[PDB]
Amino acid sequence: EVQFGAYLAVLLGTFLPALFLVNLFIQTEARKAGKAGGQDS
Amino acid sequence: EVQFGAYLAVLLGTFLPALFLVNLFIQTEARKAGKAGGQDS
Amino acid sequence: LTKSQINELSYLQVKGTGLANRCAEVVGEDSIKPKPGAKLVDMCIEPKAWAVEEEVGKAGKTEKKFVNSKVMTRQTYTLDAIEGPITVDGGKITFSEKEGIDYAATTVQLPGGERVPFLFTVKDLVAKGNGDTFKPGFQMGGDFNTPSYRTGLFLDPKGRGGTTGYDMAVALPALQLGEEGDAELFGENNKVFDITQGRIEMEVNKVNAEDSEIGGVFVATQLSDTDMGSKTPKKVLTKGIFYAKVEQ
Amino acid sequence: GLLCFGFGAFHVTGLFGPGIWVSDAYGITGKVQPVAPAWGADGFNPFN
Amino acid sequence: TGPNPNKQAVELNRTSLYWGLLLIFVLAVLFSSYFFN
Amino acid sequence: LFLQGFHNWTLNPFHMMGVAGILGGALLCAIHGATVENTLFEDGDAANTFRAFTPTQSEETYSMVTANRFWSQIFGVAFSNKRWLHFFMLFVPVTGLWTSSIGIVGLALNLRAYDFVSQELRAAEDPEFETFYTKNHLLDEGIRAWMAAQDQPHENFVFPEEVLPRGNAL
Amino acid sequence: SVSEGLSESQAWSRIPDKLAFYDYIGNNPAKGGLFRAGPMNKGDGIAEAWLGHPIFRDKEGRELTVRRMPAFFETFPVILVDKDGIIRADIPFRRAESKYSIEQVGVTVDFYGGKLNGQTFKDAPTVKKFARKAQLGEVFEFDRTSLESDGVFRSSPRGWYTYGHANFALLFFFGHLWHGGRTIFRDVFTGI
Amino acid sequence: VLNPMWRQGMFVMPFMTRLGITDSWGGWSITGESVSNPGIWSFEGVAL
Amino acid sequence: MEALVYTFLLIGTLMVIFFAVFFRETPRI
Amino acid sequence: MEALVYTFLLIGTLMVIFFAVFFRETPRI
Amino acid sequence: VIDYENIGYLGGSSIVDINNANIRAYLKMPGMYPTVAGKIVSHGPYSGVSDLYKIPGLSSAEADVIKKYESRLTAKTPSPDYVIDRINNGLY
Ligand code: CLA
Ligand code: CLA
Ligand code: CLA
Ligand SMILES: CC(C)=CCC/C(C)=C/CC/C(C)=C/CC/C(C)=C/CC/C(C)=C/CC/C(C)=C/CC/C(C)=C/CC/C(C)=C/CC/C(C)=C/CC1=CC(=O)C(C)=C(C)C1=O
Ligand SMILES: CC1=C(/C=C/C(C)=C/C=C/C(C)=C/C=C/C=C(C)/C=C/C=C(C)/C=C/C2=C(C)CCCC2(C)C)C(C)(C)CCC1
Repeated sequence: EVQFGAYLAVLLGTFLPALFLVNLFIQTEARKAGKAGGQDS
Repeated sequence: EVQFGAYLAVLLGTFLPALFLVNLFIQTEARKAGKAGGQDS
Repeated sequence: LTKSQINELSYLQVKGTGLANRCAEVVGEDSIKPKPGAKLVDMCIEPKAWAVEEEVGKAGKTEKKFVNSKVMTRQTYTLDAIEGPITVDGGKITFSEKEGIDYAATTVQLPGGERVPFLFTVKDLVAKGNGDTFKPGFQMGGDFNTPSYRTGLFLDPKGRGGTTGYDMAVALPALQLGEEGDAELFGENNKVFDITQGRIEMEVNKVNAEDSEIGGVFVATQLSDTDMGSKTPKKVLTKGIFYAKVEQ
Repeated sequence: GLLCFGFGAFHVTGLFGPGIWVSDAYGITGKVQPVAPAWGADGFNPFN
Repeated sequence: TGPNPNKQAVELNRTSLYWGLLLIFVLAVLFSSYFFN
Repeated sequence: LFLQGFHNWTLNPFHMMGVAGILGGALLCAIHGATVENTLFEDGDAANTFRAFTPTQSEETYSMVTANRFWSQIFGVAFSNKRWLHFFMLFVPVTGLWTSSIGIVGLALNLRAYDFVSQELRAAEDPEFETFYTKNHLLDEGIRAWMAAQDQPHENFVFPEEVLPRGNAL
Repeated sequence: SVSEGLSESQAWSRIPDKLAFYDYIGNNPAKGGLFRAGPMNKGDGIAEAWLGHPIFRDKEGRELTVRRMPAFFETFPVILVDKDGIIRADIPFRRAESKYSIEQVGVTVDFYGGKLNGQTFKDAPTVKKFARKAQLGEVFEFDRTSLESDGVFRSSPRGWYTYGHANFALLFFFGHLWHGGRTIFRDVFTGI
Repeated sequence: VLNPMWRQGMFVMPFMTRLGITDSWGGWSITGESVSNPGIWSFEGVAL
Repeated sequence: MEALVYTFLLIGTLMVIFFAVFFRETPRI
Repeated sequence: MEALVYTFLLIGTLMVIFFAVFFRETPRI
Repeated sequence: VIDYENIGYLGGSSIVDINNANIRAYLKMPGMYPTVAGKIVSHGPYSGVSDLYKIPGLSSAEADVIKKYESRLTAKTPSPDYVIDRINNGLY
């Protein structure tokens, strides 16, 4: 029936860029919190 | 021969925790850089 | 309601009501004693219950049992206006169907989501009564054949058919270009049309002599549809009521 | 405790419930039916 | 509603990152064949 | 019609991207025009609001705040940055066209997204399976066979009546 | 080879298998699909041997030729024409009033120079089978089990290279446009 | 009979059938028989 | 088995849409 | 085809080892 | 069937089968299409061409016009997918 290599293609192409973007957002927010003095270092 | 579901198990279990740890380290470094005044905000 | 009551109703009063499928009842049990050469001008066969032969385990043992099933087509199943000549070979009434609306496409769904289409038909019937006078307690019986559910002009989703259409699966050209080409696919490329057999057993009930009408209960077991030989057909058991009027 | 009492008295004894699955000693004929409680030493039989 | 007074930060050294990466990769190496069977 | 019949161009994902971009561009144009025209400020006394504007104006003519609130209450998300809004308006149709062009370049080499192999098989081994996809394939075969003779006169195609694919009585 | 003087069978048997394999539509780069992944062998199977060149003759001893399908078409009817391009036989789609069916007009095949060299067939179904096979290039023997070859064609490295590189060039034209514009407008590239 | 739930690797279905869930919207029953118009408390109803 | 992948992708897209409406950056003046 | 996965895992582990020696946090007193 | 053997007698050739061809086939023979071809196609299978003349009702004139073209008609084994479509083939 279907190709058994697509699974890897679809799942990796969905997860890896999504985690990359989540990483970018998290580090942006962490830097923003660090710049402003407060309970977060 | 081999199970065609392992591929997903092995690859996801390798990549997702690795990206999670890389995320933690990157956000820690970004917060550290934000805390210290400099060219990075 | 009887035919004498439906004839009072106009077409506008009947549309939608759903009684077009219903068979008229007969009252006033009596004996007809048909004159030889007479024939049944009208004949309605209404199935009241459908069942399909299936395998099911009761207490760790499986056996052939007829499981019930709800009909998917709405109100199509009933046959009507069947005509046939009644004759007497050795003092036995023989219906011998000749013409009339006698087939009806019908689909029924088994438990588990299985859909079983079949052609509910009475064709080339030969009844053999247990005597003469159509009188309360009469029995007819007989055998009939069922034509193919799909005729030669039908086309498969890939465009293959018996009388018309592609002889092979054009979507897969690599199956050609190889000595023994499409063979595994020959079972589906080739469309066969075979007639089946059906057994019906009709028992007569209250018979009106003034209006020359007979009514009763039938039990039929017909062979199901085979998708042009692609699948083995199933066994369908059906029971219901009937009605017929004899013209002398 | 209220929930446990309700489940035991209504949803297992079949007073206001379907019951539980009860089978034969060899697993040939088993089905769901209400079960009457056993207030005796046999109540602690694990297979009762 | 309001700013929660219980919000702290999260840290991870580079040595911790190396330990975690090594652990994940070695676990994958160990179990990959068994998953493939 | 030729590209639809011979390449199944509608099934190509790049064409789908192109049509998405074009329809989104039209959507953005209409919605932005309506939003701007329906959030104008009271800058005159006549019903005709076109004469209450001067080209050498510094202040804004429509309430960005009110439009943002309206669209966030209706749709759930709204713009809050005119620069980003207009860049999005620029970006959508252009990338739609670029994706469509990539698809056409792919078609030029007959590398077309024509068939779903799995469905084609599963339909080949069972004459009861049917989807709208197989119906589209039948339409493509019909259009191709009936159009080739007159579309390509240099090939001298001659198709007898019994060869042309046709359905029932129609 | 006929002119120098030789039997037709041995004249056709001197053709190398490579040359006949080139004259097959499965090797046409403009025949595969975009998402049909894998090598060509996944499409037809590994070629085993040449089946030999078939020759189609009718009752009057003519030489009918099967019209080869063009590259555009994915389904092409089986049509047999003579030396002057006139229809003589075909496979009818609707066999009701067909006057050119392969059975009404008796057509025979005679393979020359191959695995089936010197063999002939007079039966109806086998002639149809071989006509459909020979509609697309030469006839070959394939192994459809080593790679689980499905029934669908695939494309060359030629087509793949051309496709990838043409698309890359088309994108890089845009890249050049944007970057050159950014060089020229450097001072203003921050706000008017 | 020869293909029970435990033979097919079902892990959650036994826990549903233990407490009294036997019918299914598909018309079949785990006890072999057939069900006509099961209620909301079938396998699919429980999952939803 | 690909029905599971399709369903997962569709539900994930719907969840992303959900988070972009009720967990958005509040725009302030 | 799993030989590719095994080789990738081994080479990735070796690369991680490489980065932990020449790109380590310098310990200062 | 993937290949009916009696293709040529369905109407394509000058010889037409009486147990398979549709009524449109009886158009090459003048004076036969209505009231004559209908009787042939509306009745049961025939073992031989002589079985036509016993067709109930067949008038004389019909018998004469059939005898005129008796050479062109032929009798083959019936096939269900074709006998079902004798009256209305489907094509127009
Ligand atoms: C209205 C509430 C409700 C109802 C009627 C059900 C009903 C059901 N659930 Mg369920 N479930 C619910 C809420 C509910 N659930 C919630 C909120 C969750 C999330 C936590 C779950 C998570 C869940 C899972 C993960 C599973 C079910 C399953 C099931 C089915 C089998 C039940 C079973 O065997 O339980 C068995 C229950 C127990 C063994 C609990 C034992 C109680 C312990 C022993 C208490 C001991 C400590 C206690 C405090 C002692 C002190 C009290 C004492 C002094 C009196 C059944 C259809 C199963 C199933 O078939 O899936 C469809 C299954 O696998 N449920
Ligand atoms: C912890 C104890 C416990 C547990 C695990 C169960 C478990 C069960 N009972 Mg039960 N019962 C109990 C205590 C318990 N009962 C008590 C104390 C009583 C006495 C009142 C009963 C009386 C009782 C009766 C009378 C019946 C059951 C039934 C059932 C079964 C189906 C119910 C179900 O799946 O709910 C699952 C419920 C949830 C997961 C809650 C979900 C809530 C959300 C908001 C959705 C609400 C439902 C909504 C309408 C669904 C929308 C979709 C729908 C349109 C398809 C299940 C095995 C039924 C049965 O077996 O029939 C075959 C049945 O008829 N029980
Ligand atoms: C849509 C077309 C287009 C556009 C708008 C631009 C725009 C630009 N290019 Mg350019 N370029 C293009 C296509 C284009 N390019 C192509 C196809 C090439 C490949 C040869 C180049 C190669 C190129 C170089 C090498 C450089 C630029 C540069 C530039 C920038 C400065 C303007 C300039 O020198 O123009 C270039 C002028 C033209 C493109 C006009 C050419 C018109 C010719 C002479 C007509 C010839 C007719 C022909 C003989 C008829 C026979 C052909 C027939 C047989 C088919 C500007 C952003 C410069 C840059 O980035 O500096 C900052 C720069 O150094 N371009
Ligand atoms: C089980 C299920 C769910 C089944 C469904 C399965 C199914 C059918 C799946 C298909 C669904 C799916 C997503 C398929 C489509 C795939 C597809 C073709 C993707 C295209 C991908 C792509 C990269 C295309 C390239 C082109 C491109 C960039 C398109 C983007 C189009 C796009 C997002 C346009 C914007 C649309 C939009 C609604 C904008 C509104 C903006 C807005 C609110 C403005 C209002 C507004 C105006 C003002 O003027 C001011 C001032 C303010 C303030 C203001 O607010
Ligand atoms: C799975 C799959 C597949 C495969 C894929 C692959 C195999 C891929 C690969 C990929 C890759 C493999 C990629 C890579 C990338 C990389 C990168 C991108 C890198 C980067 C780098 C950097 C970042 C660097 C940095 C630095 C350093 C480190 C030091 C000094 C400084 C500097 C900065 C230079 C395919 C498709 C076939 C099919 C389907 C599925």
